[PDB]
Amino acid sequence: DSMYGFIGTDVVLHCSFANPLPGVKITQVTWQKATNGSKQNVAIYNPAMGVSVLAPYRERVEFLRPSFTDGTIRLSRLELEDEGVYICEFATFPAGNRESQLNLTVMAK
Amino acid sequence: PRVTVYVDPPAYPMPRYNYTERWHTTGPIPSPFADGREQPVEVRYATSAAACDMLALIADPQVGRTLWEAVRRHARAYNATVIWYKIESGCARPLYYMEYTECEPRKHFGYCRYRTPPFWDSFLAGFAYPTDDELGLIMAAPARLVEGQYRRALYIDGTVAYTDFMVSLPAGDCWFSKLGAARGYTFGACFPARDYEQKKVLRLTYLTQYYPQEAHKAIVDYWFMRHGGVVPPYFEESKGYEPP
Ligand SMILES: *[C@@H]1O[C@H](CO)[C@@H](O)[C@H](O)[C@H]1NC(C)=O
Repeated sequence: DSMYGFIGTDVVLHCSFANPLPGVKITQVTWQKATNGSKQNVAIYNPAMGVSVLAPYRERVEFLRPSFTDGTIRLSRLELEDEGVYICEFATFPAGNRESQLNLTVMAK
Repeated sequence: PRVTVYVDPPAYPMPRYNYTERWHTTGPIPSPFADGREQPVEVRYATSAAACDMLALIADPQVGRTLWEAVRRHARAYNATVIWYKIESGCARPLYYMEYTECEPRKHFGYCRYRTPPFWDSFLAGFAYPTDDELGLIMAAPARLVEGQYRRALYIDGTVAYTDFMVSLPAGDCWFSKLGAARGYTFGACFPARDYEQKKVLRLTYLTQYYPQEAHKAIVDYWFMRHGGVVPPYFEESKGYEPP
């Protein structure tokens, strides 16, 4: 999947877990951004322990409707360096982690 | 080869004892590189006779003596940190970080009032987990690319001790070994010594807070035995000499 947004804009990165398997426990959701490729965490949502946004995103990223099965965020005031692959990972037990990716491309205006 | 089989699902295990878990903490991981003036860090060797074996990185660090010494200083508590790294030419990938605070020196290691969740390299955590004493590592059917040099750094009551493990996997990939996602992505990034020194290697930025040891063990064992792996009841200490 691919997204496009112009500099200065806000953009909504979708991430949901469906259909949660019966017997699978979900523990947290995490967004990562991949470089060359060497992942860094963007934001973490742990339903029990709360949210954490990592620099350089600390004011520009917010979970919209955070829950066990939703990690959708709004990435605000896009910059060129925000371009790249974004990975959303659910930590689950006993079956391990489940991911989805999206290429984001930021455009000049 | 080459089929999944049915395994009773493991229960999510309760914590062994009562502690507070500190979430969403961060901090610069320190360099795994010592000054060249110092004597070589001790080296152990770990290898598998077969590609679908489990492989242990174990080297008893005599942590009880360190804790006995704190008791005789009548210390109330000690702190500890456990860190692992993959060492490559000029750089190291951080693999594991676990912080223990306000621990009881008259108990076995790790009886602490606070703990972080263990911070992991996501990829390593898919097939590897700490030993029961949390000072070694068990790898389940590791892929051949896991070969290399693994450094354990133990910070215990202010002492710091390094141990290197040379992992060799001549039997090749196991048919069900984890190889990573796309393309090709396996371990997190290898950082220069300078990056560690400049406090750039923030644990919350580059590693994943994950399940405590016994739950982590339950996930990997479940995955391992569903692919026909057998969990040995014990592992022997890793050896100080090279394999035949
Ligand atoms: C353990 O760490 C805390 C801060 O994390 C510090 O205030 C305390 O003095 C340390 N205790 C020992 C025994 O080193």
